[PDB]
Amino acid sequence: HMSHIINAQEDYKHMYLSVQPLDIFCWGTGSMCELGLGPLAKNKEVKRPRLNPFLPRDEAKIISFAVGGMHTLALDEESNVWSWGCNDVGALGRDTSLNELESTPAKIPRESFPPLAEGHKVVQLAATDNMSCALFSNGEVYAWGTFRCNEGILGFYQDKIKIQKTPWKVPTFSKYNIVQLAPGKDHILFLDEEGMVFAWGNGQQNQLGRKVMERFRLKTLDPRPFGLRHVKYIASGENHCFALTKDNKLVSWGLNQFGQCGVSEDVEDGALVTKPKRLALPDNVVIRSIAAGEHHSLILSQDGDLYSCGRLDMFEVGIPKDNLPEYTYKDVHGKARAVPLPTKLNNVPKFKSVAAGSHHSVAVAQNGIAYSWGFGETYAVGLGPFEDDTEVPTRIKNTATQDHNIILVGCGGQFSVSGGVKLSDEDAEKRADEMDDL
Repeated sequence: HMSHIINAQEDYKHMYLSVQPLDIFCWGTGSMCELGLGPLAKNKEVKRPRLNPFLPRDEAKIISFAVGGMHTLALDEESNVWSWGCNDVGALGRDTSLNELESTPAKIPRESFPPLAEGHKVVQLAATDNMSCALFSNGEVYAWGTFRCNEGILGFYQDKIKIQKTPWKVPTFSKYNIVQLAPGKDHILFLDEEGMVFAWGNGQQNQLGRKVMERFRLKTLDPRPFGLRHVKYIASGENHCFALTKDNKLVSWGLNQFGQCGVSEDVEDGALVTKPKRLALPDNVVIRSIAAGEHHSLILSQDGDLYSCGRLDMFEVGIPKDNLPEYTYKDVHGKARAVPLPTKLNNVPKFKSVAAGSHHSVAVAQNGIAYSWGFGETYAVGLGPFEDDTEVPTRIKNTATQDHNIILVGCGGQFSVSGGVKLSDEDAEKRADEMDDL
């Protein structure tokens, strides 16, 4: 086909799939098996990017991954789905009955995904805190795990499934193919070919784009639109969300108590953005991608400039004190808590991709060097044996990755994951020489 189609799955592949198989690196805190570096106690806290030996580039051949709150999914060349992390509510989609099976990356049985036998492939993975999703090249969505809420388990699908332990076909909810996923903490967004957005999961923070009264929370626990149309790109923080329209207008909704939605100078406790609201951005800026955590958001332009907004308590926004703008929110005690409008970061390289976990972030410079900042106590920034928060984007330099071209990054609650390829000796020396001279 129809004339309503504005999106194709191909439009997103550069963001998600690497052409080359990747060395996978993991770091931060893995007390709940998040690091996927196996069962040993020494390997549940890792302060610098560590090459993951369970995902060797020449055999596992990982080409994509999606990092959730407490678990990760990865995709290989033959479209097998690998998982590791916390399986307490089925998120790994495989039998795991640190726990060795949970802390060791392994494949979900191929039979668990019927489209694979038909020659279809996964084009995107998505992981929330407690749920997992795979989008297939034929528009089908497989999902597993559950959604939690403030007080416990909400459920998985309507009042029919509480916890889904194996991949499960989500009943069709559009006349168009699904083209993109955006996972939050306990909700997930879907985008279809015509630009309609659907939301599924917990809704206590208005993340579903509609108010849901208590007694309808299970009756309506399935992907549903909410009047948001003409969208070409979706992204999600934990409890807030972003949509970019065909006409280059960026809107946000959901949790906004730190101004993470970037819509207003006014910062107020318990604030929720109910109807999607436009972010003001200079006319110059074309949006490439967005990453968001619990209380901050990161907006990357096509030119490589990064705009941040939201919380400042753990340096989430990565703006140094002596450059905080005049619209910085200060509380009654005079402490700067938030930067509620998107604010361009200065004195940084141009970035090509960005990822955000709960209170930390990792961005990749055009030259393939990763930069991190934010909350430091769990070492998710991978900057070594220092607990203090990192104020501005800071180069990750360690033996394991110093000569790698970093291609993909992702972040969870207390940890981060990257994928890269070794530079040739020639290219590695050239980049090293370039970086040393500045």
